[PDB]
Amino acid sequence: GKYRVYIDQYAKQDYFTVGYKGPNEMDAGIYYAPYVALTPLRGSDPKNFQPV
Amino acid sequence: AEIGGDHGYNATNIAAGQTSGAVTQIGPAVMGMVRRAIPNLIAFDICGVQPM
Repeated sequence: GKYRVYIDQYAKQDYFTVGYKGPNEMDAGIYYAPYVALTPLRGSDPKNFQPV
Repeated sequence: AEIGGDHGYNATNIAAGQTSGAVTQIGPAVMGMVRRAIPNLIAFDICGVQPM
């Protein structure tokens, strides 16, 4: 009734980490602020012609 | 822009796979089969063909 447990796949030795969450997006400990998304960069080299 | 390569120029490598990069092949595509033909017969009208 209280905790949403998320399991870390790659745990090193052993631990459990309890955290808090709020109703807003400010109410947290860390912020992941997105910016410009994945960039489809392309090109080619005109001395071997193989793409990149 | 990636390493494929040649099946090492000897029939044993070209058998199934064993390339130089990482494209390891299934195997050469079969084409057909060739065999000797049946030699022809020199008549039999030059002798006797009397049955027994």
